[PDB]
Amino acid sequence: MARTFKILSPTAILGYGFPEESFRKAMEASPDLIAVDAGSSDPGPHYLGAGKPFTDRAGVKRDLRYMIVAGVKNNIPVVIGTAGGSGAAPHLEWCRQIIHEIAQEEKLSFSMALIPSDVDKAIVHQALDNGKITALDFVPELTHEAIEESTYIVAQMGIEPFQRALAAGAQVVLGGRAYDPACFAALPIMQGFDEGLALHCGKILECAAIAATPGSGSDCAMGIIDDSGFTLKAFNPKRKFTETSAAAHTLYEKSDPYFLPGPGGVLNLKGCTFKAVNEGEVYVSGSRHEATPYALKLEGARRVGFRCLTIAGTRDPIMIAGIDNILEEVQTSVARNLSLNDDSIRMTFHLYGKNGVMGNHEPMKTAGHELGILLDVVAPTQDIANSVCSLVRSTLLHYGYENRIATAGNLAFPFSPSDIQSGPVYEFSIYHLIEASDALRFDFHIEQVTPEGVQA
Amino acid sequence: MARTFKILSPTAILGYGFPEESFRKAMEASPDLIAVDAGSSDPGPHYLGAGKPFTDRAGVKRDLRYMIVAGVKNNIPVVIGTAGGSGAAPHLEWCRQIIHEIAQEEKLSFSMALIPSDVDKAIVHQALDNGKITALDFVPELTHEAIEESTYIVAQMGIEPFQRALAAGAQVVLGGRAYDPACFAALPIMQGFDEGLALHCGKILECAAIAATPGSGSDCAMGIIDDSGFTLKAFNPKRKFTETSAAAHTLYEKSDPYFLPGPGGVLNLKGCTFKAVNEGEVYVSGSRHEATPYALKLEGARRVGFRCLTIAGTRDPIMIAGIDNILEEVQTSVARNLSLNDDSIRMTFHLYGKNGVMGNHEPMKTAGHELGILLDVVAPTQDIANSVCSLVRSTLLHYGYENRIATAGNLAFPFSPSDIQSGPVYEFSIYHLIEASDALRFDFHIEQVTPEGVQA
Amino acid sequence: MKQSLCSLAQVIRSKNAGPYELVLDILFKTREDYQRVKRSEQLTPQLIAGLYNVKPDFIHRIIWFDPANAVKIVMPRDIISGNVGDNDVYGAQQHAPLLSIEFDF
Amino acid sequence: MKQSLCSLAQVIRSKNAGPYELVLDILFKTREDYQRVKRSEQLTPQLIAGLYNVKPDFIHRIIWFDPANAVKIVMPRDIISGNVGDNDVYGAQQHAPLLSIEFDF
Ligand SMILES: Nc1ncnc2c1ncn2[C@@H]1O[C@H](COP(=O)(O)OP(=O)(O)NP(=O)(O)O)[C@@H](O)[C@H]1O
Ligand SMILES: Nc1ncnc2c1ncn2[C@@H]1O[C@H](COP(=O)(O)OP(=O)(O)NP(=O)(O)O)[C@@H](O)[C@H]1O
Ligand SMILES: C[C@](O)(CC(=O)O)C(=O)O
Ligand SMILES: C[C@](O)(CC(=O)O)C(=O)O
Ligand SMILES: O=C(O)CC[C@H](O)C(=O)O
Ligand SMILES: O=C(O)CC[C@H](O)C(=O)O
Ligand SMILES: [Cl-]
Ligand SMILES: [Mg+2]
Ligand SMILES: [Mg+2]
Ligand SMILES: [Mg+2]
Ligand SMILES: [Mg+2]
Ligand SMILES: [Mg+2]
Ligand SMILES: [Mg+2]
Repeated sequence: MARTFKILSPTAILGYGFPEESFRKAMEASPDLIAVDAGSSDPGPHYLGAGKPFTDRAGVKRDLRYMIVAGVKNNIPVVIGTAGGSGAAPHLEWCRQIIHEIAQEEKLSFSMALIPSDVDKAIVHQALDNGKITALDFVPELTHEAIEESTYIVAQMGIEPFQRALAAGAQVVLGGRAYDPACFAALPIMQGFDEGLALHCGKILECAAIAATPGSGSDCAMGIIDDSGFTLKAFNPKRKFTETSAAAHTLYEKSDPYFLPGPGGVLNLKGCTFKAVNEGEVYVSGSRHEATPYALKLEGARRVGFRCLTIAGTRDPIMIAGIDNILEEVQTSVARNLSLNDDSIRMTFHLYGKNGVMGNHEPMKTAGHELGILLDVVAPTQDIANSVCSLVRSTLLHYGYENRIATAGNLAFPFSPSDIQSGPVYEFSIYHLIEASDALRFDFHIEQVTPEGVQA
Repeated sequence: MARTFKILSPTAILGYGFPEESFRKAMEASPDLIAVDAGSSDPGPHYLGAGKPFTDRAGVKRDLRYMIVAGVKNNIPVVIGTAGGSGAAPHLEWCRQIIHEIAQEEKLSFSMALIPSDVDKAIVHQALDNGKITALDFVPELTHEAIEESTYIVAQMGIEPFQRALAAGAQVVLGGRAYDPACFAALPIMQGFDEGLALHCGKILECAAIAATPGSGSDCAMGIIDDSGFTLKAFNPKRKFTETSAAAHTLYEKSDPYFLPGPGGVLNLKGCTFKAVNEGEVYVSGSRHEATPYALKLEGARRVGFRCLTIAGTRDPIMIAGIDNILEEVQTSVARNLSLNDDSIRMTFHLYGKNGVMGNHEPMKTAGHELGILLDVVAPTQDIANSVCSLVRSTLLHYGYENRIATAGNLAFPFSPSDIQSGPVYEFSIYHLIEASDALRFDFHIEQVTPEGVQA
Repeated sequence: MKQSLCSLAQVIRSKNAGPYELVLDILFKTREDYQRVKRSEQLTPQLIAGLYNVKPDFIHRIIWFDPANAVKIVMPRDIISGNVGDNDVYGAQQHAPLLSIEFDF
Repeated sequence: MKQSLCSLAQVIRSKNAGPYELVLDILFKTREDYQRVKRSEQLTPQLIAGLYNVKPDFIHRIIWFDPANAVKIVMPRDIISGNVGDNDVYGAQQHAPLLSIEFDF
């Protein structure tokens, strides 16, 4: 019937790593829960759409080895949200296999719950027709065509599926796509700790030491929930929590810091306080949670084309000064030479050193002494992308721009080959709320992991 | 010989393209030969090493369609050197297949000679032991291990293999790796035009309108050889040949403009003059050739690892000012997290906007307002490269550098996914002369190309 | 003399808020500084829009978050994260125009 | 009287001469100007070496090609074309230090 609940978040995204000494010091604090976020939409739609991880298998395995060994040894649950980077079926399976390998190598046995977040297209089609879909801010209205042309569709689960898995005795809970705070908050809430404090603590812990200062995406943090607030601490003498660092992480990646919405309710933070306590720790209080009619956020992406790219520098001041017109003239030349006639062939330039990061919103209008010219072509087939990219590359290389004096070639390529096929390109196609229903219930199942695998 | 010999060079490298109108105008001048270079070592060792073209199949096919239709229609030979970009067996076959398709689509029948340039490793090993190999300037001495670990090995042929194929009636001559001037000079020399003038003409024409001004890698040029010199012209009113443009092309890509070595001799240009004639044309005279003991240049490459890369910009002035130290700290962090202890992992950064093009030779020591950060890792396996690249990317993304104020992330990625697996990396391993021998003779084979394929 | 935003702020940054929105966060060094800026009424949509080369109506919200002495500027992403043509998939390096801000107080 | 190279040169450029060598070509608009530069003896290995951050002995040759009113500077590539770590595989954008040259006539 303990009056505190201690949560260890080892790293901002499972796979990003952390210092072994930080993790060891955190375990000396005897957490009640080891929890981590394993995924995000911020790396863009490729990862969900193609079924691929944005994290590295060796890094995820390295990080999980510490976590699972520690949780099993000390009888501390380990809870993971958005398995495998994006939390669809292939991502969940990818992370599951890593865990089996750890159990074989470390000679461990433990129960593991798997909670898939995949949503069949038929459910989404039916919900659209029944008026149960709502676009988030600035998102286009959903159509049947967008649903059908998406690949994996996932819903961000809340606390309740994790709670059911934990109540069934799972020692490791491997969740598919999940609302990042829920990973952290599910267990303390079911043990009676305050929902507002637990979800706000989870929102500050979901990126581990990004909420500390100096920040790190690869260092540990702990939150300790008590009856009146929660305390945040790091485990690296070079890092600490401050009122600013903790409050900044309350704003992080949110549209409105007063109201953080998620499945089942909204965190209302107008009463929050941040107080520096002890040495390098912060006590947070006043967070409130308000229930709302239950809805889930769906994510999906669709393939839009295929990309080929090239990168090269220029050091010539005449070429740099005239670069915008040069690129237009090269494009015109290539279209004429290859008789291009498809507006779906899209050539994009990034001029690093002038406006590569901000594009038309860049305030500085002049380059310095060097540009990095990144070109990419997205086209309906890989062959077309490759062909247009190649001709842009060779045309730009030898283009006779006005007043040119460096007449043997215009580009410094760092690599052989100069052109790189990068493959299918995805765009987000679903970013919409769906009203909860029986059909959308998240089921878990528990498997008994052993050093020999899972039996039968 | 008598009066003149007109050579049309349509483009700097077969596949780079050219304006249809320029080609039409050039044909109205009634060339005696359509010749083109199809390859180069300048794009680096990947293309020979991996057996791949640096040019685009669709571009090559487009350019050859104009050339072969015109040559066959008007009974003008078409001669191509360094087929397929690098001129080894796979490159030659790739270009051969393109030509078969053109004959099928345009309903053409013609004889085509193929001249391979591949050299068996056994020949090179034997030559090394027999003292018949000479390194070119600054090239390391050749070893048996370097020979054995090379992939495709090719020799640059001279004029004589082309001449034997033409004498046998070939209407299209598709040469493997070749000395660039030779595919232009072979025919006029066999017709009695002076060897020195014809080879110098070929050297000036080998990149078509790169030798004109404003230059283009994608526009036509003609040389008209007479018994006292040669005249150079373009076929685009916006381009001209001038004394400077033609003389510049005599210097182009050579280490001594007075003496240009190739298979069978050296062009001596001590006595040459360049003189403007007509309107936008140049007359070149005085070139001469000195025979030398016959030797061939060999090229080869070897695989050195696998690459994974990422590109992202930064717009923050504190990050930019501190970037060199930040990158070192990120490397140290990744090596500790992944327990890296292979000196065969190589991490390279290019900081576009500071010193991406010139490296340690860049005179400017300060960046401007933006950097393009290109990272590449080369390692013994793709998996290792991918893992290191991924961890460097995520560590750099969230690295808490001193005085940071932009604390939600450090990098602007243009793409999803952020990491690009570029695959095998090659380096040059052979760049050496070999004494000619019977085993190194370049033999032609003629096939009859028809609208339904090759007919015997 | 004017007071630069950099002299008053500990954090000046951008990030996505999902794929469709860009948020700019400014956390002030002291509550007094935050209140001075808020009272001045100088951190306006017109100011931000001019700095970013957008129309003032493109700024969706400016949120004064008193518990953190922080202000959040919210605008739509004019390129959805990861769309063809994007410059900054994570929205992480769009803060630089704010570094030019100076207050007349 | 200081006179810039850029005011005299029609061409100032770099390129590979094979994978192991970098060549810099300077071609003058007039024979008069070429000869003035040549006879001045001011375009030395030491000048070029300083501009490129190399030792003077790294410059292999400076060749005065009278028929083209051109001078060619030859040096080894300190990174073989296409080797891991390269910056410019074709050797095409290494000319910029020459743009600072001023003669004294
Ligand atoms: N049920 C819901 N109702 C409303 N909005 C929701 C709901 N579920 C998710 N969202 C929205 O989606 C966001 C999900 O945030 P989070 O779970 O932190 O995502 P993430 O992509 O995994 N982030 P991170 O890994 O930190 O980069 C919330 O901030 C809301 O804007
Ligand atoms: N037999 C030979 N003896 C000496 N040097 C040779 C010989 N053959 C080739 N070379 C050298 O190799 C170079 C080949 O030049 P070239 O044929 O123009 O090559 P390339 O790589 O096809 N050029 P490009 O297509 O214009 O980029 C010559 O300049 C010489 O330096
Ligand atoms: C992908 C991620 O690293 C996740 C996070 O917010 O921690 C990012 O969005 O920057
Ligand atoms: C590959 C190429 O385009 C060939 C040429 O010299 O024309 C180059 O070396 O720049
Ligand atoms: O809308 C804006 O002002 C900028 C968002 C932009 O789309 C981005 O690529 O980050
Ligand atoms: O050797 C030099 O001075 C510079 C050559 C450099 O290696 C390159 O990458 O072009
Ligand atoms: Cl005031
Ligand atoms: Mg997440
Ligand atoms: Mg994020
Ligand atoms: Mg999150
Ligand atoms: Mg060539
Ligand atoms: Mg070349
Ligand atoms: Mg050549």
